Amino acid sequence: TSIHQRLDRRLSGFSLEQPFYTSPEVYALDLQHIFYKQWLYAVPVCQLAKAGSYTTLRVGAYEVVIVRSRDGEVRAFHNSCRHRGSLICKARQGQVAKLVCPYHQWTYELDGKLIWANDMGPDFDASKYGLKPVNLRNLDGLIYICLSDTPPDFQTFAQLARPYLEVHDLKDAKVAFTSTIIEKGNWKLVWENNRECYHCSSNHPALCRSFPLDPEVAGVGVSKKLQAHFDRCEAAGTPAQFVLAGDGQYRLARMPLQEKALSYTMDGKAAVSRHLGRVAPPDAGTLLMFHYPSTWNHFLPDHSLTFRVMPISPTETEVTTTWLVHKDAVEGVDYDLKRLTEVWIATNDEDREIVETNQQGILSPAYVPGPYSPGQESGVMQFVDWYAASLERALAP
Amino acid sequence: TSIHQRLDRRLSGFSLEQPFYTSPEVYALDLQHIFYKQWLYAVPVCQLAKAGSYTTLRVGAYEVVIVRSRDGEVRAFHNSCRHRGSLICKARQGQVAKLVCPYHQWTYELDGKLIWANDMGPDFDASKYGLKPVNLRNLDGLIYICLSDTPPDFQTFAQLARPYLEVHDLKDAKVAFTSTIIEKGNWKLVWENNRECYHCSSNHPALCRSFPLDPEVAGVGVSKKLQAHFDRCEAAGTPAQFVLAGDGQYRLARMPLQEKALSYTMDGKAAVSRHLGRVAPPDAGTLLMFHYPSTWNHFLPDHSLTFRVMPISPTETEVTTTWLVHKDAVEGVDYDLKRLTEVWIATNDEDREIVETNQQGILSPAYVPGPYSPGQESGVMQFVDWYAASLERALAP
Amino acid sequence: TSIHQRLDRRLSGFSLEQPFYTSPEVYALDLQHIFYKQWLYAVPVCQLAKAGSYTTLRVGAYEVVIVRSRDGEVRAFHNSCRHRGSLICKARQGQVAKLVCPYHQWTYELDGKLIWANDMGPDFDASKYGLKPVNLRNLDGLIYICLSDTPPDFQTFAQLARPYLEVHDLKDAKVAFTSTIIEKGNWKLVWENNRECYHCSSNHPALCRSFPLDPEVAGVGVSKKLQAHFDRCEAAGTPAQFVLAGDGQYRLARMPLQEKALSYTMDGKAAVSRHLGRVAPPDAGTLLMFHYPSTWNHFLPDHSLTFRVMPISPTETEVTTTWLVHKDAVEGVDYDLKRLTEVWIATNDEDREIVETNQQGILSPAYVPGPYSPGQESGVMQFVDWYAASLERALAP
Ligand code: PRO
Ligand code: PRO
Ligand code: PRO
Ligand code: FES
Ligand code: FES
Ligand code: FES
Ligand SMILES: [Fe+3]
Ligand SMILES: [Fe+3]
Ligand SMILES: [Fe+3]
Repeated sequence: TSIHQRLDRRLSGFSLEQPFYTSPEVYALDLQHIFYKQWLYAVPVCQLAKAGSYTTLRVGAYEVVIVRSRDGEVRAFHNSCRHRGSLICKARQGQVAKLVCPYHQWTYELDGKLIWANDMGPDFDASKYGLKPVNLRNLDGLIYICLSDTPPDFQTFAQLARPYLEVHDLKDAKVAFTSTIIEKGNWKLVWENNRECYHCSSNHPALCRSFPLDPEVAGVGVSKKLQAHFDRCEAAGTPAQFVLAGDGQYRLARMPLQEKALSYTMDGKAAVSRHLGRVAPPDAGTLLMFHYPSTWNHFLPDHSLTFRVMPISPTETEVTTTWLVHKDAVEGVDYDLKRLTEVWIATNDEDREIVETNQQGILSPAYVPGPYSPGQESGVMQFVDWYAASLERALAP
Repeated sequence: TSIHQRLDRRLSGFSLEQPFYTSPEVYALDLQHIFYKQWLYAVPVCQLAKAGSYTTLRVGAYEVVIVRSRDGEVRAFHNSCRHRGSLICKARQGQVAKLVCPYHQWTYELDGKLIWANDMGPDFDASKYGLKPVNLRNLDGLIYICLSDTPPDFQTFAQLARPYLEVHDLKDAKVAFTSTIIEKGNWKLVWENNRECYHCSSNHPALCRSFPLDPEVAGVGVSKKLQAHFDRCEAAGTPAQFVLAGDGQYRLARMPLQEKALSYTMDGKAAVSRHLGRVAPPDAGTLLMFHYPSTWNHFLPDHSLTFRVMPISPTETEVTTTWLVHKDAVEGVDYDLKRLTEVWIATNDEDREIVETNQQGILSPAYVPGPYSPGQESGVMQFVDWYAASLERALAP
Repeated sequence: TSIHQRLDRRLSGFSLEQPFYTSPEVYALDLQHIFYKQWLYAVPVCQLAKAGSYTTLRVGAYEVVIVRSRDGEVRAFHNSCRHRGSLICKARQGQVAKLVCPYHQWTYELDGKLIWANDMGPDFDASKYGLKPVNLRNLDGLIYICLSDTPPDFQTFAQLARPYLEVHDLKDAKVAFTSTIIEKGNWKLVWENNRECYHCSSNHPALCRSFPLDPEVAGVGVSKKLQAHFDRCEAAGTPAQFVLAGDGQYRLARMPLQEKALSYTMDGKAAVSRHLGRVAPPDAGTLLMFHYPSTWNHFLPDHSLTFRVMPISPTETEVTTTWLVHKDAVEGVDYDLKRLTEVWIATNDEDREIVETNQQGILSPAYVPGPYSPGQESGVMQFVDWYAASLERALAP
């Protein structure tokens, strides 16, 4: 049975046939046609504070390095020396004056240009051997990248998102904490787990203290209560109302939290007393933003969290959660690290366990697609449709 | 060279060509056509003492859960939720009132029926989404399962075995100890090592204290001495005589132990003073039972041992040894754990080492089939014939 | 794209296209057509001091055992029992009277002949089941082996090398220390790193104390200074001048060390005060010898080092460094272990890091061949040409 036959018979209301989650062949397609073609969230721009600042990340097999150039611009490059291929930047992050390959010291300017290569002979044209660039966008303090030489349109999304994101002043953030975990499940299982709160009341004690179980929230017809919340927000100049991509790729919405909760904390109060951004009112709740296939996000009035999904192998996915707070917020004074992070560290561990347990069942040959819940899992259906549709376009001659 | 060509030129008196032991392609065939089609030993029924008792096990990629239902029946099921596939029972064993998937709490009755699924909408037919059953037989206190929807005939074997097994009262046993090890050799190498005692006098000091080296014993024309033993047994009402399957799949025989030995112990005396079953005479020796591809077994007058062979990968096999004793036998009083187990724990470690060393040599491209010993390894020849024959039937259009 | 197309478009002055370094398909070809067909360095003969001495090693999947026979001859054999395939010698090295398989004790004489096999029946012809021999050459105290039944010509190389090697009296050495490491890079990346000192001044602080950075040295038109050194050597009866194989497979040359340095030590003085061999003058420098695909070597006046390259997987290579000193040299008296070894232990660690970092960049799909330095990396070009040419001959119908 071919991939085309599997996609042809796929019905929208059901989880995917086994190979989509477990086969190396579908993983190769997901990499080639999804992760290698769409725009991807990489890191907050505040990680590249000073010029010479760099951060590295792997995308599938690609080795990418992101650096802040001399001119103040942020640029991305393939982290592979044009000489014999070596990684140039081995550390996760750092600062340098120049990009100097540790092998033979071919030296690049922070804009990728090869400015010195020892003893290469008279016929060497350095202009042909600068670092290969990687398409990059700055989404209001959040760095996105695209590995395709023919990137899809980012602008529609950026323009739609700017109003919602700019009120968080992400450019003025610092990273208060980063958590990187590996979940032993296909990247799609990670997203499907993320696009429903069908599993929340049983699996997320801490999260449920502040994050609503309403399917309307964590999922994908605006109710009265919700529109009322949108209104308080927007009356205060804080964009809030539902926005969904034409093609399902992204969604933004500022949702209310559980009664009285202001933030993702055990007591429900703000985690940080010096807010990141100018969100109003204090109880504006959480701006949810997703953008397939790479990222979901929770921007709160006091602090923000980005999540980055990166594929490791058919049955492994790296999830990186970044807590953003105001750059002048002081740990121990303006916030407490444990108190800031504990809820989502626990929620993440609980999701990992769940995803991995899901994956283990799926690996049984007895596993067959099952029906998603119309009322609790329409967001899951929504993601799978976007996924299949994307896969089909890419596979079309 | 195809599998059909390899099987076509195979001569019975020789070990198999390399790929049978080391290739992923033969492993896939062994799983599909052997482990997924034949009956397999799973666990003693005494592990499912109370209703709501369950135990889980993996067979190849299949995730199986075995549970004792409300009606006192023992049933097996695919351990994959009909919603989105998750394992329902994560622990190795436990008790529950209901099968409740930890993901979204789809809840099943202990007979597999879906009795509650949250918010699935009016068009949801729970009768279509009960757990998938797994064929199950109870062989006189030993649970066997078959992953095929068209199971082979178990009854011929069961009827032949009942007389030999029933005198052990396995229904009244408890598990005194379980040992699970992984041997780094193809599952067939584990069986070939098991079907001869050609290697015993050099590799098994402890075992050799009580278990005879006679090829007639551990192997596959009844001598005088042996028939005499069969006779003492059967004169005492204890079935003993050789039984071999028409097609070689199974064999039963109650063999004498080394002079004076009554059990698998360092001193040769009984391990347990409260016997499991009603075997007579005291020196009835050991009932050997094998059933390809899953199990060999030693039932003694005082206690019994089952062994379960499960494939992990082309070059890994899980062997699970279960010591059964009478349910009222008291550890520290009626038997001593170390004394009960030490012989076969050591024998198992020694076999693991041997199998792994065998496998390592076999992985050399220089390895070619070699001649089995007619007198010491006819049981090995017997197993390989059953194996090849099984493979050929399954491959026949 | 086929291997033939990749080889067809390959230009000599560039590093290889990705799959040569990372694909399982090229790894299978390298094993089949290179490592399994060419002569390979195994161990110094002094490791087989006494009769019954043996040493074992893996070559790709092949399991080889090398033993010193009763007649004083050194022979090699496939380390797989002719019965059911088991390794016969499990230890890395040892002594035995006979080769006795630990499984069923089939017993071989040290020349491979099967002299005893228990109970194999009247139709058993032991003459058909002796250990399979492995072609073996003794290169003046260095044991080489060839896994092909139709070995290439070793004699041209041996005759060319004898004059250079014999003055080191390798037959009179002992192993003072062995270091085995795994580098996470393709075996070709290990060689390319070895065939240039383009990376030396930045990566090898210790080595650079005594080993010259002149490309003429570590690389592949004899300058005045160098010929002068050749002359001092050969005037003293010590062969020194450049020898390169017709087909690029091997090279020998006795190069001068850094000003005043006599050996690979932190202080530059001799490591051992009792010299191995009769090299003269004291500052004769280092005899470099390479032989693709298995070995590079540094023979100094006081002691010698062999390096053995063996493939582990597409992206892993085992490098084994052996320090040879005179058999009567006494540790703690005639040399200090740390002082003898520290330079090349560090150099090796530094190379491992470099190779692994090279490999990591290469695994990016963005990696493309790049230009080798004509003046610093002609030795690299030389190795890659030998490699491609070898691969092409072997692939020719
Ligand atoms: O339970 C969680 O953690 C995520 C939040 C959005 C939907 N599910
Ligand atoms: O040696 C052993 O442990 C097994 C027992 C039956 C044949 N070989
Ligand atoms: O740097 C090193 O260690 C090796 C020596 C020969 C060429 N490169
Ligand atoms: S690989 Fe970067 S300088 Fe050689
Ligand atoms: S997977 Fe079992 S309830 Fe959703
Ligand atoms: S495998 Fe060597 S004696 Fe049986
Ligand atoms: Fe969750
Ligand atoms: Fe055994
Ligand atoms: Fe080096």
